[PDB]
Amino acid sequence: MLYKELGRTGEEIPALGLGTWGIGGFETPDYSRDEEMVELLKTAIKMGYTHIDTAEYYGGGHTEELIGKAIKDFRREDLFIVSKVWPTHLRRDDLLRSLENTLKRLDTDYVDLYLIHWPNPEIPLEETLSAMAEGVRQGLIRYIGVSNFDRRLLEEAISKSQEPIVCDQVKYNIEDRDPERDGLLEFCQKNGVTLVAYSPLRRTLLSEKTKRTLEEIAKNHGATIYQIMLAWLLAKPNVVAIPKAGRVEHLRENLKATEIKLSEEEMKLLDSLG
Ligand SMILES: NC(=O)c1ccc[n+]([C@@H]2O[C@H](COP(=O)([O-])OP(=O)(O)OC[C@H]3O[C@@H](n4cnc5c(N)ncnc54)[C@H](OP(=O)(O)O)[C@@H]3O)[C@@H](O)[C@H]2O)c1
Ligand SMILES: [Cl-]
Ligand SMILES: [Cl-]
Repeated sequence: MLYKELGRTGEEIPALGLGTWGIGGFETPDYSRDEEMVELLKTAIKMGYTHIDTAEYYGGGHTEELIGKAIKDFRREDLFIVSKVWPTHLRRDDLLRSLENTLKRLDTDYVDLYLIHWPNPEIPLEETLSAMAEGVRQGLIRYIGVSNFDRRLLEEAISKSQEPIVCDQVKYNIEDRDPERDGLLEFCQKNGVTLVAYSPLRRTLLSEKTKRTLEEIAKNHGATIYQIMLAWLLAKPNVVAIPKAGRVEHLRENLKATEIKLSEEEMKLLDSLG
């Protein structure tokens, strides 16, 4: 498991997180596979996936309840648990209520990282960030960040926040280059913000031409095209990745990707696919 520093915190986190979207349902709760999902989370954690990415929205809250059971087999302080507040809850009272309920479902006293899940232009960012700072001051949150914020909105959040914005969680993979084109990655790299890439395998939806290039590189490394997609992200300063892995084979495979060393020419070829 590769580690990288979170923001400028002097703290290192696993550079692969465990994405939990789908676990225990999608937009609504799914109870039908609870024991199997808890077992999957424990296995991921024991394998070294101690960075866990979830949200109050996941499974209508049930994802957090499944995570809450799974973590009971481990030392809370060994885990880096990330949760997120949905855009309808960014006013002060709703945000603190959401946080508290997230802590009840996770059955834990704090989250390591709390994110604005999506921006809501109707709710002033200063109100939202002050509410989050109240959570930090009460010991409910160790660090705060944002998600789905473009560069300009990240700059605005940094200007309105009493607490450091340690990360921005955005879609980034071998075909989705919005963070590059926006200056967001470069901004993060120069300002001590960790860019957390979600859908880093693009949910396995690639084109034929990307495929041809990934296949040559994977062959040379004895790897799958998905391992190369992850190695590519992880080779970039300030980039951490949150793949969803719902099976043990994928959890093992994705962990091995943290050992791939791409050459400079490989990086250049891969950069050029977008
Ligand atoms: N901030 C946000 O708004 C936001 C938005 C979307 C997602 N996220 C977070 O980021 C996570 C990742 O996003 P994502 O699930 O959309 O995309 P992803 O991780 O790129 O795609 C997951 C898909 O790839 C498969 N997979 C994983 N490892 C694989 C491997 N080695 N080979 C082949 N397939 C593999 C999974 O299959 P199996 O499950 O069958 O292994 C699953 O179908 C989410 O769980 C969530 O925590 C955040
Ligand atoms: Cl939305
Ligand atoms: Cl994974």
